[PDB]
Amino acid sequence: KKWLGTPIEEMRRMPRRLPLLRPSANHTVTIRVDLLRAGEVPKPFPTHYKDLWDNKHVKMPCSEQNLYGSRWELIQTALLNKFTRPQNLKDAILKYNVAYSKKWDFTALIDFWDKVLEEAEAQHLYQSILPDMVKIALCLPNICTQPIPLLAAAMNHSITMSQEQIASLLANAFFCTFPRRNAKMKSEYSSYPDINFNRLFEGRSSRKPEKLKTLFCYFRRVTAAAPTGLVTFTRQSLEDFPEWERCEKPLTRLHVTYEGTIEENGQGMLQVDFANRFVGGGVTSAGLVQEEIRFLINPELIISRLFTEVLDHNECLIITGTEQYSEYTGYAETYRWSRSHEDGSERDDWQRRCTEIVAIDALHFRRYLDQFVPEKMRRELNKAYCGFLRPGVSSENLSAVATGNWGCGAFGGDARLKALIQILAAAAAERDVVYFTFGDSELMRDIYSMHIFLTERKLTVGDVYKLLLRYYNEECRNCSTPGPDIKLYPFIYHAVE
Ligand SMILES: Cn1c(=S)c2c(ncn2CCNC(=O)NS(C)(=O)=O)n(C)c1=O
Repeated sequence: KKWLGTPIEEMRRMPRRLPLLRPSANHTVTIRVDLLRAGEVPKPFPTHYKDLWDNKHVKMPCSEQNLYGSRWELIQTALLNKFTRPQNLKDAILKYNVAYSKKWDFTALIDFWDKVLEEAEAQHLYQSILPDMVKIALCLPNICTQPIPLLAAAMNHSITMSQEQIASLLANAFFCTFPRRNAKMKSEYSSYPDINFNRLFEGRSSRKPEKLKTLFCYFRRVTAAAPTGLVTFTRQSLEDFPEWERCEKPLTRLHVTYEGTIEENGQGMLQVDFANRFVGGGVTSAGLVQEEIRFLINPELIISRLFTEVLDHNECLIITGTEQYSEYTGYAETYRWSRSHEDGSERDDWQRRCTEIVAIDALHFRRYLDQFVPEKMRRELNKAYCGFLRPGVSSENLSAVATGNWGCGAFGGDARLKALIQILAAAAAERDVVYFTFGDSELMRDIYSMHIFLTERKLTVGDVYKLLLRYYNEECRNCSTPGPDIKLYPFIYHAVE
């Protein structure tokens, strides 16, 4: 069978009652809520640009305090020039980035324009797409009129902004205009991800043309017709975590399948981003696995890098309303942009697409057995729990979690352990689980078998967590070999039976 467990049709999904959208101490809203109307471009609030240049807000490229002379005036002069050759664009970007003229490589940008694109596609790029991108970038002070707070470590805070505002900001990131975000050995913003796109232009990987095609598809779409909706970014930091060994909650339902993807088959569900602690990972440099792919096909995710500080162990980032602009095939070395995608998601009463994504970063384990250490299992349980918990929401109102082999592959996670950890965390948060094994049918069967075994025997979250502690002590703590003598799921079956 291609899937096992509860039919996916029985899982809860959004949208199938939001309070009034309003700014407050914990919610920054950058549009006029009284004028928010379906199918209409939102109006920025306030009407006139207001600047904050300090350690708690984004340092805007258009700030009168962005100096070198006015850097914004220099950016305008540099970018309001005809581009007919890729060198023209490199020279323009470097005019206001002189210190990086010998450090930043533009080989991928030159190769994309001169060596990947046919003549007609290159002419379209420099006659239409790039000039339109410049104009929306330079419109920033009329679009993004309200200071954007940094979502700093330990802040529980939300930002709601328009897709149009995000497009203006991302066009600035493409042209590398955000100040104080470039130095390798920086103090300010050292705990924040890269935002400027300069590393997208470097090197000769065959992945870069696919990344550029995916992003130019977005830029062509949102400069041609302004998107009309909103996106919310919420940093969530929890302090009260379950006492996992004493948790009496039962397991929830499971649908597990080796076909499908989180973003296509988990529509309306809480979609997990297998995130780097610097959210978005290598999206605008070299990475191209699950997180980077999602950030490329839903580029509004990328702007989280402008204002989201690196995630601590008890935090996540929740993004609601991003739109899918591209379809793709493959991943990593086989990733290819396929075509433009028309997103058919409904919008909620805040005009946000009904798409909710949570970024939770797994640990990277240099040694396979490290992840069975109780502190490390508890860390991952609490990270998933923070990503799944919605304080103040009834369980009947929570969609299923759509996830998969979180932290596996490069970070060395054990898929069978990580699956059970997510099942326990979802159970504690009172959510069902939809698990995509991405081609691995044996893993599907194994996860299903363990899940049904535990539920039919009515084991609680705590019952299972104590079995994980026993596995560590019996098979991992005093193991001198890189691998344990008995695997986790066999151990659990034997211990219970
Ligand atoms: C879209 N999509 C992808 S592409 C994927 C996936 N499961 C594996 N992949 C391939 C990328 N491989 C990694 O991402 N390994 S990892 C944990 O990120 O470090 N699912 C569930 C998915 O929906």
